[PDB]
Amino acid sequence: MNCFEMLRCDEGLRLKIYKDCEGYYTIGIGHLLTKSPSLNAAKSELDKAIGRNTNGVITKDEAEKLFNQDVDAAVRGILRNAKLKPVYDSLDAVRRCALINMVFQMGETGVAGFTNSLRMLQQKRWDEAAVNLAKSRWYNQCPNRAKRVITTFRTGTWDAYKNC
Repeated sequence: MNCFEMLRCDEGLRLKIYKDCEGYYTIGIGHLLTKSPSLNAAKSELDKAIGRNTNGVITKDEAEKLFNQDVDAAVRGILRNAKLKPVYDSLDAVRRCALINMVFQMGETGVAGFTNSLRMLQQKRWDEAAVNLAKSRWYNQCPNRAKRVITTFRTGTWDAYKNC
């Protein structure tokens, strides 16, 4: 399993606009369209992002395209963030995927705010990190997904995605 697979397992795939666990209009494989509460805005965003009049629906390849760009964008923000880069560099392959997962979902600035967890991960205090992450709002809003991501940081295995 790799980072992409991990992501695909958590985000799934939708060809029509829907709202994630965060309550935002999203499409394809975890593609955030807008933080705005208006469908019209998301619709606009969609077309803009696509380059054509989608009228609310996209194609599977279109999704795939957005996804590659979104993953690239997650890796890019980590690498450039002074709070994330060192964490990232210090983790093993599987745990790096969990960090990308968080970034992809919440953004560079969101993750960058989990100061203590970040430190704990970097110091290999896996159980401490886990407890800490579970205290967030993120966990209350997207518990299934968050548990999965958390188990990964705690164990460093793919156990949570084994049935995917």
